[PDB]
Amino acid sequence: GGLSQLVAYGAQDVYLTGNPQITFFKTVYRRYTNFAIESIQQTINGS
Amino acid sequence: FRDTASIGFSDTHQDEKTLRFLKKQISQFIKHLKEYYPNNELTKKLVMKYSDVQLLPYTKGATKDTYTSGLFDHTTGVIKIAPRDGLGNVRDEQSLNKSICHE
Repeated sequence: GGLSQLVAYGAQDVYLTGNPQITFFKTVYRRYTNFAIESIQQTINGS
Repeated sequence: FRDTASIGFSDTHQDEKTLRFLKKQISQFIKHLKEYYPNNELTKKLVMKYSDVQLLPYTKGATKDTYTSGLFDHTTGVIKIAPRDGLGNVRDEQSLNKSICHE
C-alpha cells in the first residue's frame, strides 16, 4: 500500500520534500474583520 | 455621512429684517437725515452688516488596527510547524469558557 511509496525516497526528493517547508493537511485559515452584505434598491431619476 | 454642514435655509447672510431696519441703523448710528452718512462713512455701515456665529465640536479618537490586505482568499498551506497557527482555530474565549462551565 501507501507505505511502499513513502519508503521510495532518494536524493532527488531533496527538491520536493527534503528540508520540508509546508504541508497540505492542516489548513490554517485567516481570521477576518466582521462584516455583512445587504442588497439595497436604488432610486432611478429621469424617465 | 453625507458631509453637508449647510443649514440649507435662508438664514446665513439673508438679513431678514423689515424696512424698519433702516431706522434701526439710525438708532445704531446717531442721525436724523442719513442721506449723507453712507456717502461719507462707508466703513461703519459695513461694520453694521456682520453676522454672529456659534461653532460646534465632536471627537472620536482613532482606530489603530493593523492586519489588512486580504487578496489571496483561497487557502494557505500551513508551514512545517503548524502548531503555532493551529491553536488559533479556537481562541482563548471558547477554551476558557469550557473550563469555567466545569463548575
